[PDB]
Amino acid sequence: TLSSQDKPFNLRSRDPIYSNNYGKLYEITPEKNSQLRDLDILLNCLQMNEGALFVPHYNSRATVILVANEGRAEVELVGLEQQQQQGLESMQLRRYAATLSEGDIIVIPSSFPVALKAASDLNMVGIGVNAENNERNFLAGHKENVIRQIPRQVSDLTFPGSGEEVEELLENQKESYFVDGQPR
Amino acid sequence: TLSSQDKPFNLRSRDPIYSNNYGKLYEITPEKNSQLRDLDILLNCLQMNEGALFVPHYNSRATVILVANEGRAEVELVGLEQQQQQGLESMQLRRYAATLSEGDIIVIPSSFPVALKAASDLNMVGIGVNAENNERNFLAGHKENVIRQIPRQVSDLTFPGSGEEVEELLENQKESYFVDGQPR
Amino acid sequence: TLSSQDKPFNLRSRDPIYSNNYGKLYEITPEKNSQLRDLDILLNCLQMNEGALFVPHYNSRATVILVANEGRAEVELVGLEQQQQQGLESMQLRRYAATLSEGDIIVIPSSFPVALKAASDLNMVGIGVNAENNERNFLAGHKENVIRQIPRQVSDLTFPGSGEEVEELLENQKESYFVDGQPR
Amino acid sequence: AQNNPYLFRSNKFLTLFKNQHGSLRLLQRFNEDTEKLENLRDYRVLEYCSKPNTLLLPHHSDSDLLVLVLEGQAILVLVNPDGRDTYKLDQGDAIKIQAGTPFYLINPDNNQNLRILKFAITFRRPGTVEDFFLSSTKRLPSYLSAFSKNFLEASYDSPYDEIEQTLLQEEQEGVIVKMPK
Amino acid sequence: AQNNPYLFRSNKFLTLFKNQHGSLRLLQRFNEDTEKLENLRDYRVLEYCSKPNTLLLPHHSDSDLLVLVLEGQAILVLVNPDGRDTYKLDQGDAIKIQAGTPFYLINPDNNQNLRILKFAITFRRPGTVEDFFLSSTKRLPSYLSAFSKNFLEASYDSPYDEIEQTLLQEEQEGVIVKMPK
Amino acid sequence: AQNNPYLFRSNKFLTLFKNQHGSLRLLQRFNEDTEKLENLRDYRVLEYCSKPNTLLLPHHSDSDLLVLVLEGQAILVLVNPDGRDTYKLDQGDAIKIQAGTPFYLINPDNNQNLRILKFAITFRRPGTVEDFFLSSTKRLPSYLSAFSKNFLEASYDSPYDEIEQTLLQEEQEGVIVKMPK
Repeated sequence: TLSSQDKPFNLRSRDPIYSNNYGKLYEITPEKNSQLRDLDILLNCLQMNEGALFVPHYNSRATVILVANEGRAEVELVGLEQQQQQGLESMQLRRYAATLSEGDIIVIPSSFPVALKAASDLNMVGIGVNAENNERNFLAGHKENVIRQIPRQVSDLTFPGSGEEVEELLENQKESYFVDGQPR
Repeated sequence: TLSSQDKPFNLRSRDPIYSNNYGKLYEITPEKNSQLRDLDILLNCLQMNEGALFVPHYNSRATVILVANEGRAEVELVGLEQQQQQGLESMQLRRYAATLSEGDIIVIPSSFPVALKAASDLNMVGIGVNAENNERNFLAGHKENVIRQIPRQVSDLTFPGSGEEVEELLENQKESYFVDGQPR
Repeated sequence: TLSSQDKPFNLRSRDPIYSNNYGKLYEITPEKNSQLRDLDILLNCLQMNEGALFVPHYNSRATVILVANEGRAEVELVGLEQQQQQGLESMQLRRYAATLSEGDIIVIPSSFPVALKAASDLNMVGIGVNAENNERNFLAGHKENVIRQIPRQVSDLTFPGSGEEVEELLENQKESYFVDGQPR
Repeated sequence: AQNNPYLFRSNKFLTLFKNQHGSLRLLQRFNEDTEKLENLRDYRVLEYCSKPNTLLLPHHSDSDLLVLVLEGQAILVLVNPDGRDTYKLDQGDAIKIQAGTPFYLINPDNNQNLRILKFAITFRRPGTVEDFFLSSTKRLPSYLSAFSKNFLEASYDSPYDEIEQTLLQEEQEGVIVKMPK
Repeated sequence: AQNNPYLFRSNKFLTLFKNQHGSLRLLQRFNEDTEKLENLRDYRVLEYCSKPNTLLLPHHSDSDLLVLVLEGQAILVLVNPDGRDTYKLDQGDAIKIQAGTPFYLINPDNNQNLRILKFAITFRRPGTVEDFFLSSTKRLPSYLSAFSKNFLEASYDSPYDEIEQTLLQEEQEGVIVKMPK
Repeated sequence: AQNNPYLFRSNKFLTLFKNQHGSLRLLQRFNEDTEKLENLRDYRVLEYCSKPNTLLLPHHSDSDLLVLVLEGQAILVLVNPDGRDTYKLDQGDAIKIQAGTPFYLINPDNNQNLRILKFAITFRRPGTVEDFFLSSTKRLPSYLSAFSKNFLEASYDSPYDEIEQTLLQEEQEGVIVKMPK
């Protein structure tokens, strides 16, 4: 422990990037921390109420490693992922179905869409790879919504429903990132 | 389009690196442009009069990719290139003979000597690889002539002819980079 | 030779990192020299009296290449080194036994322990790899002793003998890096 | 292709998605053929044409892009959390469009096609390029439809019914789309 | 493992050293299974548990480490030429412990185990992790005992006798050690 | 060599060009033998000797060099578009000679050989080293002679006749050359 504060000391989690009554997520970037830049590693921790859900999402450049430290977590994950194929028809959109535990590791690739629901006041550890200025783009919810950022006029064109349908549903879920597992 | 000039806008071709009545070549380096450095990519465009020739040459560190966007181009290219051989006698000096079109791509390795003649007022696109401070060393012509930079006394020693022969021929071609296809 | 001092001139060996009546070792880091940083290469030279010994040691990040330029050198080297094994019992601690000459090259991996004794007033050339801030941690002798830096209380715990035995022997060898080959 | 001529000259793109209204072809990865182009093995070259009055439907790349107009009049839009970005593209006008963004472009009114040259700078699966389209098409649905009703209803809180019809169509000959606008 | 499911979910660490007083398990290297995780192929993930009143014997890594306490009360010590460095570790308290250092930690008095999560950033043999322990144990001696009497006596100048007994034991169930202290 | 002892000690250079007036040998690429030296797999080590009153004919490397005088008196010359660069080399005198330059050195008057140690830092074909010599020798012509009369006459505008005799000889035992000077 000691006292001589100086020679490459330490780093801990001050604040969530995201805090909702549903959960929290602390996150150190090599942009914030002085040690890290040098590894190209993102630190992250989270706190998920015995009920939350991480809203459908992807990291633009980060392949996240996630060990479940406390609890049991259901992992949902999508991806199209292997072009060493001579066309598209070939490769497919498979769904990654999996729930973890107290020793489980899960790697989340750079642009893959996933969510985790809570099946315990579950604590998650995740180390961020290739992570020099990575965006946590969100496909659902209120915040961090990209969709919502697609204009009325592209929307129609972009999914049967138009300004109406499209515009409105995104607007239903007045929550954020972490959300009601409210299973049905 | 809009107006809010700021957030990572754009980049275009202001001036040729080289302009002769025979042709032109525009070139953005990651040394000039702020976006680029980050990819380690050199931008380049060119303009070759229905008659020019790119004078025998090589890029010291850049492997150029060249898609022919407008016209038809005859590509000449030299190289010795595969030492996974146990001596030299083994590997050889082959000549890359090829003329392109409206959809053709050509990769030009880091130190290989090549030229293109024009078989149309031909427009060329090329993306520069590994290109942090790359020299366009020229073996012919007036400018950018390295040879010409080899002294009279090494010259003799260096090719049958001496100061005389060597010194003089380089001095014949009063042109530059782009030059008379003047086919014969 | 000339006079126009400027355009990327030169670099030579001013001082040993280490000088003992037994030997010397000159060393340019990419931290000192302006050319080098760019290759991630450490320069080094040495001078070993027809009797010295490089005290048991390892480079934390540097894989050293060592050509023996003058003399004949006995090379001692330890390592455990191949986990593509499913446990530890499997891989082993082998000893690298070898003496060189006037044309011999030796690569010293990042964390491997070795020493060289002198079998001639032997001159050694070595080019340092991956060498951005590499420590020459020493396991013997007076200086650069890490061991000696392990406290009395961990010592016991750490090797049969305790404060007594452990503490004292390290203290016997009042020399440094280079030391009496004093063969027996 | 494969084990053919180890050269530095190629001429066969692979057509991933194909219809008559536009095209999208991929140049084979550099090193396939040769043992001579292993640098750029983590770099794909893309070509993309379309015809006048088109919308490239929304999608995001895992890969860092480079976009070059090899002939045409464009309008590019990159989209985030707090806003959209809006620039009209032109011959030469080349832009950097970094990993992950969701992007959609168009061809405006001035008569002809738009040929785009796209440069990909890869890193998840080096060399390897992949674009996740937002919506649904003939033989490649959406991505959002990969999880289930459960996981999805959860997220909007309006049913797998409402949510579906708005999210799940079969945009016919559609990745590349036409308009009145 | 090997040629099994190419997934992004793993659950079988490899136990390198094992006794009942503590454990040290290695997560298989990322890419083994799949052709899908070749980035991180030069990255190992480590787990290390022990029980209350323990000393992780001294050793140095060739690899750059990351240390995370996934539950516990620690005391870390990194050791150099001019000093030792001394910081007490805690939940979350994560530290960077760079290639080569010789390091030793402990579990203090507050009742329970210490589970550590270690992140390795590899470079001699990429992905490849290796820790040289100072001393001697049951089936893996010391490293200093690899050279000979000659080469060793030379170095301290006190005999292969003195030098041995002080250097060469068989710390029984020992990498991970217990105390009174 | 090949599939032999995976060690960190080598002793067999490969002789690329060979005559009695000088020599030029290449150390096998690091990783050949072992699966243990895959870092430096993109690094070649070069050795070059000659005897007193010699000119290493002009050539350029694709690779970044490191030059060390392991015994001798040198004179180095790197050559560009606007000038030549001129420095006299000495024991230890080590220099950085970056990819592509066309370079030529000598051994002056002070009695003995010059042994050079060259360090190559590779990138087109990693590890892979290649030097294009300007002129012509016994069994390896020039490079400028690879294209044709057409393509060449074009470039100087003096015939494939004039151009040849000045460009195309057979410098006998020649890469490494002797003088009166």
